[PDB]
Amino acid sequence: SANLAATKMSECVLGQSKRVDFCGKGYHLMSFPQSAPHGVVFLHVTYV
Amino acid sequence: SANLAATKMSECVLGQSKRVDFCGKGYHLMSFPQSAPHGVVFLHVTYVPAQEKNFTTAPAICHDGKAHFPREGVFVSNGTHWFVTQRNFYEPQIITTDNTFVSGNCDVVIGIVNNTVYDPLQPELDS
Amino acid sequence: SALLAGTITSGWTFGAGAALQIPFAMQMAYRFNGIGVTQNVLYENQKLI
Repeated sequence: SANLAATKMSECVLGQSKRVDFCGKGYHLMSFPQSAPHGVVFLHVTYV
Repeated sequence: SANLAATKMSECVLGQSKRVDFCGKGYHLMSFPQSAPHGVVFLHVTYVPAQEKNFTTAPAICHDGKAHFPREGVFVSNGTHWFVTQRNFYEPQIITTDNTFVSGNCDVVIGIVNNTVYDPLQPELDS
Repeated sequence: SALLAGTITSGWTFGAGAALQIPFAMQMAYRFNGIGVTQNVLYENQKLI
C-alpha cells in the first residue's frame, strides 16, 4: 500500500496524469496530499 | 520487486514515458538495462534543466480588439518587445498568425496587453 | 506544506528539476491542454470556476 502511496505522489501530485480511475474519477488536474496518522489523505481535483 | 522490475523493463526501456520519478528523476529520455547477479541494474538517461532566467509574461495580447491565444508555447518579454517561445526552452521569435489563435474580445481576459500581431501575408501580397 | 506549496507555486517542475516560476492562472491552462481542452474554456469562465 505504501508502494501505491509513493506512486500517487509521483503521478497524481508531482505531475499531470492522463490515467483513468487512478487519480480519481474523470480527467485529472492535480492532487493535494494531507497529513494523516499512519497514512496520508489525498485531495484530488477532477474534471467532470 | 520483480513485478516492479518487469514493468520498468517494459515501460522505461522498450518505450517512452512522460512520468516523473518512475523512469528516474526528471523528464524521461531512455533507459539502458544491465546484467546483475540476483537482480538488475538500470541506467536512466534523464533530461534536467539547469539555469533559469526571469521573464515578463501575459496571458493574452490584444491587436484589433480580438483576443489572441497561443497554440503551443509561452509569452515572454525582455522588458521592451513581446516575444513568443516554447515551454521548455527559450527561442525568441516574432508573433505570427500561424503561431496564435483568435477567440473572444479583449474585455474578458484579465491581464491582456496591447500588441501588434505580425501578418506574414501582408508583405507577400504587396511584393 | 512544502509539497502543497510547490504544486500551486512551482507547477509540476519542482520534482522534475529546479523549480520554475509559473503563475497559477497559467498553470490550469496547461493542465487543460493534456486532457484535450484548449485555453478558451479557462479564461472566459474564470469567474465561474
